[PDB]
Amino acid sequence: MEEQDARVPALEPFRVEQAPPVIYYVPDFISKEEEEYLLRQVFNAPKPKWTQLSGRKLQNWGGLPHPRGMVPERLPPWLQRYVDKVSNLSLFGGLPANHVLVNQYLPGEGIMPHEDGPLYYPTVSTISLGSHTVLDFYEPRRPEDDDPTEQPRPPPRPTTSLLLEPRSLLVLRGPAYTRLLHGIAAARVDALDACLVRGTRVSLTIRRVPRVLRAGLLLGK
Ligand SMILES: O=C(O)CCC(=O)C(=O)O
Ligand SMILES: [Mn+2]
Repeated sequence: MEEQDARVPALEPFRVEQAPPVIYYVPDFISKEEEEYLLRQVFNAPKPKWTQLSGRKLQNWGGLPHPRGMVPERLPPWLQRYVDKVSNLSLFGGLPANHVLVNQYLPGEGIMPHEDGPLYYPTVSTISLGSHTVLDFYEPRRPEDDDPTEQPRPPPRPTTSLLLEPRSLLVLRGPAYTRLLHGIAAARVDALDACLVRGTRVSLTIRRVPRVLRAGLLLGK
C-alpha cells in the first residue's frame, strides 16, 4: 500500500523502474535561463542567509524546521515560482510545499548518508543546478534486523546510485523517503563505466513542513 499510495500518475513516464519504490527523475524540468536566474539569486542573497557546515554551505527559505513547530518566513517569488510548479504535481499530500533548502557543494563536497525524517511530509523534490552529481542510496539498519551474533559483513556500499544532471527534478516518495538512506560522496569525479568532472552544484530541495506556528508565535526550549 505504501508503494501504491506513493505513485504520481502524471510522473509515471519518469519512474526510475530499477530503483526502489518510488523515485521519479524528470530531465530538463527547468530551462537554462531559469537555472541561470536561480544561481544568480542564490549567490546574491544576503551573507546572513548562509549556514557553514563541516562539508557544505546551505540556505533555509520558509523558516527553520523544528520538532516543536517552524517559525515561518515568506518565500521570495524567485523560489515560490518552483514551489508552485512542484506543488502543482500534488507531491505533498494535497497542501503546497512551504520550505526550500539550498545546498551548495564545491568540487569534493557531499552529504553523509541520511534519511530526511519526520519534520517533512514524506516526499523529497530536488531541482539540481550548476553541475551533475551522483546520489547514492543505502539500505538502513532497522532495529528489528539487529543480529549481535552475525558473521563478518563488508562495509556498506550503495544499493543503487543515480546520476543527477543539472536542470533535473528528482522526487523520492514511499520507501525511497521512509526506508532508504541517500548521500552524496565527497568526490571530484564520477566514473559512469565515461567520466564526469564535478563543478559547483547548487540544489533546491522543496519539501512540505507540516508543523508550522501561527504568525508571531515563538516557543522557547
Ligand atoms: O543536494 C541534494 O540533492 C541532497 C540534499 C539532501 O539530501 C538533504 O539536504 O537532505
Ligand atoms: Mn536528504
